[PDB]
Amino acid sequence: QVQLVESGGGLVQPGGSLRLSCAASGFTLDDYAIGWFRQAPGKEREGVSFITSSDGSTYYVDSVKGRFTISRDNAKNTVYLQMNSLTPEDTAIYYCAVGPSFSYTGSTYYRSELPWDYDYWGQGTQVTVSSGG
Amino acid sequence: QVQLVESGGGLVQPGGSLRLSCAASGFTLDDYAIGWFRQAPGKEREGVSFITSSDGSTYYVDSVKGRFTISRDNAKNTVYLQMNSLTPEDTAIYYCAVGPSFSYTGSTYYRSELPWDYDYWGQGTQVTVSSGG
Amino acid sequence: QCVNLTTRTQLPPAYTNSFTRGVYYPDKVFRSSVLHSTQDLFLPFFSNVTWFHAIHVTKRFDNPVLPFNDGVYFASTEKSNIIRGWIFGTTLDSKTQSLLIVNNATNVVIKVCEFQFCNDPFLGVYYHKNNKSWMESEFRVYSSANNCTFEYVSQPFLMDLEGKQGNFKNLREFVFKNIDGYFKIYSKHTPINLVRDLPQGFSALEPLVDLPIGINITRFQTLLALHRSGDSSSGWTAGAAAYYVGYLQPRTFLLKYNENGTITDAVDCALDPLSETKCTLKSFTVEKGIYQTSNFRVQPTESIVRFPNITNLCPFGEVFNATRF
Amino acid sequence: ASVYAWNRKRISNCVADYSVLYNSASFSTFKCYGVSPTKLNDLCFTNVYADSFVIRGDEVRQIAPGQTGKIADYNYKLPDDFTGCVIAWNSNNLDSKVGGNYNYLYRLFRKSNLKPFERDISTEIYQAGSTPCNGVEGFNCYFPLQSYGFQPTNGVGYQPYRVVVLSFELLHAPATVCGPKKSTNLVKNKCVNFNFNGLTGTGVLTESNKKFLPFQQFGRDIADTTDAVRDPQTLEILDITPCSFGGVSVITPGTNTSNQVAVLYQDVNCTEVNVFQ
Ligand SMILES: *[C@@H]1O[C@H](CO)[C@@H](O[C@@H]2O[C@H](CO)[C@@H](O[C@@H]3O[C@H](CO)[C@@H](O)[C@H](O)[C@@H]3O)[C@H](O)[C@H]2NC(C)=O)[C@H](O)[C@H]1NC(C)=O
Ligand SMILES: *[C@@H]1O[C@H](CO)[C@@H](O[C@@H]2O[C@H](CO)[C@@H](O[C@@H]3O[C@H](CO)[C@@H](O)[C@H](O)[C@@H]3O)[C@H](O)[C@H]2NC(C)=O)[C@H](O)[C@H]1NC(C)=O
Ligand SMILES: *[C@@H]1O[C@H](CO)[C@@H](O)[C@H](O)[C@H]1NC(C)=O
Repeated sequence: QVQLVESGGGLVQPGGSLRLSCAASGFTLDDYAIGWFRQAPGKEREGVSFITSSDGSTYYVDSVKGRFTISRDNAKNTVYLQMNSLTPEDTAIYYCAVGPSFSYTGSTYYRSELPWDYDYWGQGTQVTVSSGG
Repeated sequence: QVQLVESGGGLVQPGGSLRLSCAASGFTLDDYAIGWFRQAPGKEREGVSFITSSDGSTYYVDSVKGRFTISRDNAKNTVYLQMNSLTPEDTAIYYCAVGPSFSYTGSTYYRSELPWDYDYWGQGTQVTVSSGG
Repeated sequence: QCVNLTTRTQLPPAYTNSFTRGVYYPDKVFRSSVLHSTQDLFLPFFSNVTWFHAIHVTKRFDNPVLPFNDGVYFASTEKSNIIRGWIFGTTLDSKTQSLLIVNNATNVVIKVCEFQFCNDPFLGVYYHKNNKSWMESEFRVYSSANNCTFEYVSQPFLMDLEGKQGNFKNLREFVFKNIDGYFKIYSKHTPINLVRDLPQGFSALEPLVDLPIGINITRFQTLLALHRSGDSSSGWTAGAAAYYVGYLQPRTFLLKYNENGTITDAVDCALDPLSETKCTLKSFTVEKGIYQTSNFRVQPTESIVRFPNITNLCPFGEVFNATRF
Repeated sequence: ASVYAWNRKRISNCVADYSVLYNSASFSTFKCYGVSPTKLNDLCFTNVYADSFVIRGDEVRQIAPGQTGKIADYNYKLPDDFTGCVIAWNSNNLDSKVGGNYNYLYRLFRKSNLKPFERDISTEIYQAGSTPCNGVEGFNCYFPLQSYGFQPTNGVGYQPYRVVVLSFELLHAPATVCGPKKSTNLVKNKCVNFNFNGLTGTGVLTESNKKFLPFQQFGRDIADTTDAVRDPQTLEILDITPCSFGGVSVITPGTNTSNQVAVLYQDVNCTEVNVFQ
């Protein structure tokens, strides 16, 4: 089985830096595509960033380009998404998603904002950005 | 496999009477729970009417109470939902849904407007009600 | 927390003779000016019932553990409401569900629940010399209840709570039965003006409740309220009271329903030949003559079986113990 | 209560108005397995156990007999064979607050799946991987409980839903709670078929002057035949007499003489059937 655990999140100040760690169990991080998705309340989840290729090439959505950086650590099987310049509009719950494995599919490059493309989904952690926080 | 075909729909005058027929293939209509669900654009689908029990007892949602009547014909393996006093608020796409079979589950009474409860989903047909129509 | 109670001498149990007592309505059926013969769990007439005292004088604090085989008759002669309730069960150690009835000066509590009963469960009313007020202070019966199924509390009420001076004035008669998963309580109250005995006369006991309990009850105890005004284990006054315990047996009774439907009189069918004759004739009055009452038989004992001796002994020893195999 | 710490109530020794909940249509999900609400009212049950918890609309699917889900596995487990009613109504209006109500918690991950009808209150850091948690936060070590966002504008699938499940237990011999009994109107002075407290009979009911006892319901005369019953509603005593029956005899002067006949109804006053009494 595949299990994804989300760590981090919570209230942060505007412009704050926050890192979300996705723990992976039962599968190799490098082989499978990794996508961090953001779900706003009452809205379908959308993928802010993706590990497009096994070697580690990454793509960032225009909204989160530069602000969001996704890094995969193979040794402990965890993917970290670092959020900078966070904003109230950015506030939403972030889900770690496992795409199809690169080796099995033969897909060198794989990026998909659509949630249904990624078969396995992590529970996700809510990230809140507020002026008070 | 289970396949559901939706027939009927289209533009109707306010107060018009329209019947939607759900064709069933590969399963017995009586044993499985039957739910007619309405999905508004931009909104999650909700079940207007349901065949709560195998013997044919039916429940109607308050919005469609009286106006909507659901009838199951086993011989012709089709469930017909009759809509009367149709209104622009009623305009939406209607899906025929197959609930879990009463015999296998042991459930005498089963009604659920929440979509995830019903295992099998028909494609659905759009029903439009307008003053011009 | 309940602790062992000291200052209790040992005295042999006293017995008394119940005279035509322990009759309850066996059914919900109305009957007028008729004689009905019913065979049910009744208390035999002119029977030995155990007597337990409660007197300051020892102090006679007697709440022993008594078996509950197939029904118990419970009489109480009181003047100050010393009796509080009863405990029913099989193990009384929270391993099997028990039953608890308590009238703790406020409500009537009927519970069927698992309790960690200790050796000395009781109630204590604490008396203050400064003001003329009595209220219950100590309630030491159980400690825990984890899996519990039946609870009942009646609406609140208040009584005197004081120890009056004189003889017993109230006689409370109860009958407890458990059959078919139903625990039935029959009750009756009577004003009496004697000093120390079991009153004569006849009084039918009306049903009180039919609790749907459905448990096994094989043993039981009673609850008493003491008076406090020294050490916790020594500074207690039992108060004047007496309670009588009898056991119910399956017997046939002939009951006389008057015009109003009350059981005016009753006779046994296994007390003496005249009562047996009355039972056979279905009448309280018998005409002169000879009546075929019943049958006498001798019951055999010591069943004996005989079979032929010197049966041919099969040769197990020559076949097992042989020189050559 | 939270879904992981689902709260169970015991209801017995009463009359259970299963129709009232059934008739009400407010509840979004009414899935009953092994029992029908109309049948529930007539049926008698020893003890019902109601479990109340708040979960997401998506997880309403998971909480069902024969349904596998992470919420079902680690928070509340429903046996497949079990017979009961699952009731879910949307709570997004009251539970949700603009900031979001995170007081509701659920067990994201647990070492083993919860056994049916078992509740776990353990709050120990879950241990993933070989390295021991040691009760301290670390890599591969996370608290099992996770809050629900429950925002007011949250999607209906994520919207908070209040679910109560009814568990009918017939294990204990008396059906103490069991169910209600609706009584028909009383009619007297006419031979009718009556069923009083399960006592069935046929006859004409009439007012009686005999006085029963407060605990005493019905009466029998000599030979154990019912004569009077107390109606439980108005605490009144009614006399029961069988309605008129008897023999019919034909009086004839002989067909050789005439064709006319007379009819005698024996022991039946015929005011209700040249009439002579
Ligand atoms: C098998 O072996 C011996 C060979 O001589 C036979 O003799 C019997 O041996 C027993 C040994 O003590 C003698 O008493 C026995 O002991 C216990 C006493 O508690 C008992 O279980 C038996 O009652 C048994 O008698 C015994 O005197 C002696 N003789 C006889 C006639 O039994 C014997 O014939 C052989 N037995 C079998 C079962 O093959
Ligand atoms: C059944 O329920 C009723 C209450 O819902 C219990 O008593 C009811 O009491 C009212 C008022 O006292 C009765 O209505 C009126 O009573 C007066 C006095 O008897 C009478 O003069 C009026 O004509 C009118 O009947 C009501 O009838 C009565 N309920 C009955 C008769 O069903 C009643 O005790 C309950 N029964 C049980 C067994 O719980
Ligand atoms: C027959 O019915 C009438 C009318 O109710 C009544 O007056 C009479 O006493 C009844 N019995 C007879 C005539 O024996």
